[PDB]
Amino acid sequence: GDTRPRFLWQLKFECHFFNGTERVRLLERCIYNQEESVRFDSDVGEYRAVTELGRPDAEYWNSQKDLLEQRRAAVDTYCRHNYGVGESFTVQRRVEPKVTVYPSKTQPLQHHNLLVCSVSGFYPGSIEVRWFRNGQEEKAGVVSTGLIQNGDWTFQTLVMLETVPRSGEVYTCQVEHPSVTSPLTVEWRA
Amino acid sequence: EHVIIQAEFYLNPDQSGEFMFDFDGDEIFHVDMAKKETVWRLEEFGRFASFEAQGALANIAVDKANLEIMTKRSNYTPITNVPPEVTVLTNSPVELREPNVLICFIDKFTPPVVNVTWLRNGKPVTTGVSETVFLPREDHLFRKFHYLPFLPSTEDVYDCRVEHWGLDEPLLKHWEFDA
Amino acid sequence: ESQPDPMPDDLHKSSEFTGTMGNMKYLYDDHYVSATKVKSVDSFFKWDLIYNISDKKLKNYDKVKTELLNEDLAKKYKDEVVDVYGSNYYVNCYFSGGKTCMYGGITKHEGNHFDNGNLQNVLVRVYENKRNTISFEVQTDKKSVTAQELDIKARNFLINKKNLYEFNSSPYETGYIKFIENNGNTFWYDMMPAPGDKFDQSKYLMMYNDNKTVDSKSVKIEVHLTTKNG
Amino acid sequence: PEVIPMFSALSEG
Repeated sequence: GDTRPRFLWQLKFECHFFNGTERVRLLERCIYNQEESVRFDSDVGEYRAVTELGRPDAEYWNSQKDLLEQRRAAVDTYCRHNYGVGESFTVQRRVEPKVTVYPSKTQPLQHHNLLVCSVSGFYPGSIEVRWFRNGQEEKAGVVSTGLIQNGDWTFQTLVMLETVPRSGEVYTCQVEHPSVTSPLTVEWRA
Repeated sequence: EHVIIQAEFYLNPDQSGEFMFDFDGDEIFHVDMAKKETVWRLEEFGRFASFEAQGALANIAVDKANLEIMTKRSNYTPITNVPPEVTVLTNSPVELREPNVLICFIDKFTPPVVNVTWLRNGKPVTTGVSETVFLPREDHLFRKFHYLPFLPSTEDVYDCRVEHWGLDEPLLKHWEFDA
Repeated sequence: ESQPDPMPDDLHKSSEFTGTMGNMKYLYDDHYVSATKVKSVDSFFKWDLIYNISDKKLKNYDKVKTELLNEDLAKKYKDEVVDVYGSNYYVNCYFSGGKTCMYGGITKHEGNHFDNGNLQNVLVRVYENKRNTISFEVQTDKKSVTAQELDIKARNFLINKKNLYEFNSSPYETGYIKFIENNGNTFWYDMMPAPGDKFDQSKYLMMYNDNKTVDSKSVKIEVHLTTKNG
Repeated sequence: PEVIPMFSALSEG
């Protein structure tokens, strides 16, 4: 059988953007197997070994002026440049979420009613889902499955609300997302 | 509030090489090292931008040379296998006979090599299935997505069968219309 | 079944290419890698094999990487004693003494030669606007030779005697080289560069990927060219 | 518009 040892090498250039392109930070990092050995942080200005394994590299790369100069300018020529190029289909990409409300198939404790607010197919991942009972927000009894990234530029999430239904009550699920100018609401008529 | 990552890797002895760009966790594109071309995650991206694939091929050759140097420098310290967390979900609330897609999420694992198979009623399914390349993680492990478009029914049950050197036995995540 | 012959719309037009035809000419004008009885010493990606072959001519390389269509193909020749012949490129040649790249061009060496340096002749008939204009033969020291080797030799000849390719443009609008095997099977290669203002040597040569081989004693070659007007 | 990559730094042999 195939039992040979594996040896992995990863190289990552991370461009972190704050307030659009106002504040930009480049983090270049080398990782041997699962160990990051050396990195170039634009905030530091030079390579720094992360573990003894990376020491020879930080030393050798820092002695190369053309390399260091290129690395120091990448925040502009690399990061800001690629941000400008992809902004229209990434930062500005927007897909409205599909929202539906129905009681959970679970319903553990009897005289109750676990409600489920399903929000799916949206982008970006930033979103706010709230539950309301007669216009007033529900603080307790709210449970979420968390934000799920589908890997296809779409997200989904389930937010439950344990209730003690009273004929005539209106439980509203409110969703605020960059795709809509006004919040989306779906009501459950108890 | 936004992170763009250019992630690359070379794995010996498999000779696996990968070059991709990531936007807030979602793949923008990767380069097909064999056909030597850019593969946009979503078709329309390619109409808004371009990437010279050959640049990924130049980098990959440097990444391999460095892997060799580092392999020797660590005294041939091999990687520790970390088995994947596997989850199966649909990309939207399932409704009978309502077109949906099964998602097999393979996460937190390394090295980046896995064998994934879909099973419908204990039988391998090939039709319509697709998959992503290996995606990066802050902890330097990897993520991966495998998809299977399907038509829900109480008669069909599915299993995402995952193999990895970190798993002593193949892992099968079952799925069925829970009602 | 064999590959369907091309229709005018299926062929590249030199008139639609605005780059330097000299970059296509370069790949075939007395240009080629040739080695006899060697075994691969490395591999970059699982579908390619690396050999230690030196540039006897101008000493521009001592390492040659050849990419194949798939892994099985590379697994097949990995530990074989083989002969190599093909057109190499340097622009965008990458892999970890100079280096050079190519595709296919591999053939088992064991009993694939003719005793006493005997070369096999192969017929090539050239057609210009559907009419046979000139006929000749190319030679090879292999019984089972790659189509790439024969092709290269055909175009080398045509460049010198018909100016198949010149620095900027060619006298011909379209062109394809067709191979007819003694079993009826045929296949062809477009001889002109893709439309545009830049020629990608690497992408063009990738067609020799399949490492297609034919029997030199019975295969026939036809080069079909057309002038823009006639 | 073209996405531009950062080029790999080679370790000292």
